[PDB]
Amino acid sequence: TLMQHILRCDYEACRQYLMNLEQAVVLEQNLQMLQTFISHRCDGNRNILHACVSVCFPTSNKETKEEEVVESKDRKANAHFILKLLCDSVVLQPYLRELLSAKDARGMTPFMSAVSGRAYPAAITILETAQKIAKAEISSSEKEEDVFMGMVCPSGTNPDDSPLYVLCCNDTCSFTWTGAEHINQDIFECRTCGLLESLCCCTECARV
Amino acid sequence: MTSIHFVVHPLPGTEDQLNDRLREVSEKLNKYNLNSHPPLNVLEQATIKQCVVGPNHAAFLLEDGRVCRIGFSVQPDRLESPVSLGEDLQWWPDKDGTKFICIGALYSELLAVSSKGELYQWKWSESEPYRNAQNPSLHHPRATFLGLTNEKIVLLSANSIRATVATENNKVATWVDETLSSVASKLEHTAQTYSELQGERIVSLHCCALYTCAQLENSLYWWGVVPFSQRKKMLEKARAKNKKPPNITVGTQVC
Repeated sequence: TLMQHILRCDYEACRQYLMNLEQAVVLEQNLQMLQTFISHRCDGNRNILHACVSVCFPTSNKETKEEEVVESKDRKANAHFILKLLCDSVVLQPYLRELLSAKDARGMTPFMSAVSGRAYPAAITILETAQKIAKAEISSSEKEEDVFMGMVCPSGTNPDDSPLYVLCCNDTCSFTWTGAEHINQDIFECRTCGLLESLCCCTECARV
Repeated sequence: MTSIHFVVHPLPGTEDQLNDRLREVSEKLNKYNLNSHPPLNVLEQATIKQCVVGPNHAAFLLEDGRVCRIGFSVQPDRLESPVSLGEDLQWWPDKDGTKFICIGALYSELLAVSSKGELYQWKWSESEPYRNAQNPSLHHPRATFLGLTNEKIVLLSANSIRATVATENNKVATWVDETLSSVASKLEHTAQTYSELQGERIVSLHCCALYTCAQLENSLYWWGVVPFSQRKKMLEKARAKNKKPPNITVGTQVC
């Protein structure tokens, strides 16, 4: 139910559910309900925070130009509000550590996914949240800077997947400014995708 | 609680077409939030262990031991939910009070195995399952032939054309839909513990219209129909052997 509210971007329903879960914690009742919700997953081994991040992904440049069933405007706004609400809610504070250090089917944390999907607002929200968490658990046997790096770019991660590097690599396709016009640019073939020698992609596409 | 959704995919087809059908289900869950149809709403709070689809009826096995079936049809109006169910759901006429452990389905009949290991037959056209008045534990008329009247079935698998069972004593038995019952003498075999299977327990069965595979503790073993390419290799070898090289006298038998 609550995972669906997240995916449906029903901010009000999410907030009401979190209020009831907070009461559940305070009253020491329905604690299994909270643990069950935390353990919920969708496809890609994505947890609730991963689901929020995926929802926050953009679909068109027209929407960003304007900025400069749920409607796209409300879709993005509510997805961001739900992500931030979950990050701020007292219900999940003890569990946000685990949810943010958890890796999806591609090895990415919610933050790394927000970067990969160009959900920079979501990535910023998550990064702020992550620093809060690592600074809450300084009382543990771990160094503040183990927990933080986990949430952002965990140990054993392929450096080429590093959020900073990826953020620099995430440029747009040349078509967005060249159109179908022919320019002098580096071009690559990719047999994996059927882009044989007659076809080609620009460097940016080859990288991403 | 769970919800029951129906998916149909024209055959032959593709993987991504199928993925799009599933995508449509996801979209409905997150866009419409529609109420589930009455006929199967009783199963929302029930726990389903196994489910099978017959040529005209679906059937469900619950962890509580109950079994039920319901008629269905695929609507051409949405092939161009794609499935519509009748309002009459039929619960297993459990006059014995005996729970079921597994189910399967054949083209002419539904199949089920009780916790006692008894084999049940229930044709889709019948309102009640078969029962032998002279043998209260015989709920399948051909169990005597298979020897399953004295063996506790512990696992079953069956799809349209073929049906296969494992007994607690590891004996395999295999029978076919009544439409092949007249040529089943080359399709079927009684309950036997094949030496190829001895030494390991059967964990589960994977039957299909054409053949069966038994998944055992440390190995896989299969029996049933050969795909077409090997059938051709076999026939070609036979013909070649017959053509390759006559003292014909009175009384000689010839073809």
